[PDB]
Amino acid sequence: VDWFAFPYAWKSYLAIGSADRIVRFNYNQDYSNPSCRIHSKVNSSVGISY
Amino acid sequence: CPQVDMQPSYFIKHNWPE
Amino acid sequence: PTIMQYKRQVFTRCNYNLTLLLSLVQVDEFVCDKITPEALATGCYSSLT
Amino acid sequence: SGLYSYITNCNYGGFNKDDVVKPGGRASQPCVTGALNSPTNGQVWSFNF
Amino acid sequence: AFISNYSYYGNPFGDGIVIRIGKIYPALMLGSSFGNFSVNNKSGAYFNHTLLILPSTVFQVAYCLLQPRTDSYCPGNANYVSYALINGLEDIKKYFNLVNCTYFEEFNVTADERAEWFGITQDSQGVHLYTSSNNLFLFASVPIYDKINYYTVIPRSIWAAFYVYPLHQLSYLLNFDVNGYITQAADCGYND
Ligand SMILES: *[C@@H]1O[C@H](CO)[C@@H](O[C@@H]2O[C@H](CO)[C@@H](O)[C@H](O)[C@H]2NC(C)=O)[C@H](O)[C@H]1NC(C)=O
Ligand SMILES: *[C@@H]1O[C@H](CO)[C@@H](O[C@@H]2O[C@H](CO)[C@@H](O)[C@H](O)[C@H]2NC(C)=O)[C@H](O)[C@H]1NC(C)=O
Ligand SMILES: *[C@@H]1O[C@H](CO)[C@@H](O)[C@H](O)[C@H]1NC(C)=O
Ligand SMILES: *[C@@H]1O[C@H](CO)[C@@H](O)[C@H](O)[C@H]1NC(C)=O
Ligand SMILES: *[C@@H]1O[C@H](CO)[C@@H](O)[C@H](O)[C@H]1NC(C)=O
Ligand SMILES: *[C@@H]1O[C@H](CO)[C@@H](O)[C@H](O)[C@H]1NC(C)=O
Ligand SMILES: *[C@@H]1O[C@H](CO)[C@@H](O)[C@H](O)[C@H]1NC(C)=O
Ligand SMILES: *[C@@H]1O[C@H](CO)[C@@H](O)[C@H](O)[C@H]1NC(C)=O
Repeated sequence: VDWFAFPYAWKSYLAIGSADRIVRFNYNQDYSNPSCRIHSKVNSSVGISY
Repeated sequence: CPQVDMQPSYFIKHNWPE
Repeated sequence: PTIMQYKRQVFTRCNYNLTLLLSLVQVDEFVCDKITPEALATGCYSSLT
Repeated sequence: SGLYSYITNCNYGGFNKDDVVKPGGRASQPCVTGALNSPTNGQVWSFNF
Repeated sequence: AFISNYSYYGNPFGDGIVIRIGKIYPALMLGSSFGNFSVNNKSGAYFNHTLLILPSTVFQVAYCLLQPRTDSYCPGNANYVSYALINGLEDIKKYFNLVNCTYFEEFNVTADERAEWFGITQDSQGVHLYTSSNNLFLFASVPIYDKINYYTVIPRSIWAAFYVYPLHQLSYLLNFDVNGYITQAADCGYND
């Protein structure tokens, strides 16, 4: 499991056909193994902080 | 404007199929 | 432009910079077909519209 | 600036034939002429082109 | 001028046209809508932006809106008969006022005395001008995204003749020779 905070509004930057600076210098998802990228809202009641 | 003499009949005799 | 009167420009015999187009805008979504933004940025074309 | 609009209808002739845009094309001059003189309330305006 | 009533015709453009020249190199007016002039009811008016291809060899190619002059023997006048050419653009300006122009280029092609072909087609990238072996090759593209529906031959005086043929979505077999030219072709649906 890989995880980080990331605006939902930017989900298109973090995407399969893109090559933005979001992908090139930060997170480049691997596709050699089966995987799933989940975009979710985590409430502070769960203990998540930022 | 320039005056034109329009006489369409003249341009039939030059018909040649291509 | 409006959608009923949208603009079109065709680019030929020039060098393009797609980073320049994208660095100016906030991308909400993209829907590509037989191409990806990554490839769109680096390929050679007979024309770009 | 200005009004941003789209055509909701553009039928013509006695058969009410929809003047539909073909892929890669645009609204025809009759449709643009019509729509730009149409009310913005979605009402059908009739004219001759 | 000594002319025929070519200006009264708005011939369907269809998909495109090809022209056999043989040699006044032909002048064309092309556009999306065709009808009559409101003053004299003569056929030959184009509406909105019109494409004018006027050879003078270099092609003067313009995409302009036409506003016909109202002086004597002009398209906006009761005694009007027909416009004609005798630069080509200056003769057009005697009959029409050219306004709202979005395009104007001059193509130096460099044609010879021999037989010549010229063609016009239109797609999503604009109007494509072809010229000639007798094969047609692309020489220019014009940024017109308004579909052309009609074309008109503009009468000229100085004989010479040319032929205009429509293009269709036909299937052809094309035979290329050692020099890379198409020397023969088969129009598959022509005969057995
Ligand atoms: C393509 O365009 C980008 C702009 O989107 C150019 O990158 C900029 O380069 C200048 C220096 O000339 C920097 O000050 C900017 O901060 C850079 N902006 C970004 C977003 O990186 C890039 O150099 C151009 N590519 C080429 C080959 O010219
Ligand atoms: C396409 O051309 C037609 C005909 O010239 C234009 O219709 C005229 O538009 C002017 C300006 O608004 C009016 O004053 C005239 O009365 C209209 N004439 C007719 C017969 O309708 C039309 O507006 C042009 N369309 C576009 C998109 O340019
Ligand atoms: C979110 O966390 C707050 C603060 O703990 C809590 O009051 C609230 O009920 C939580 N809401 C949801 C949808 O979990
Ligand atoms: C042009 O002139 C010919 C006469 O040779 C006539 O038959 C034809 O109908 C005329 N065309 C138009 C559009 O007036
Ligand atoms: C032009 O005028 C003639 C009558 O002389 C008419 O029959 C024809 O339909 C008119 N053409 C257009 C496009 O209005
Ligand atoms: C030409 O375009 C201008 C707007 O740029 C407009 O005001 C004018 O009425 C147009 N003229 C014609 C003949 O279309
Ligand atoms: C045509 O020739 C003239 C004069 O030599 C030149 O200025 C112009 O750029 C040329 N245009 C083309 C398309 O070759
Ligand atoms: C083309 O085919 C002919 C035989 O019909 C041959 O003589 C000629 O050398 C070939 N040319 C090339 C470029 O292959």
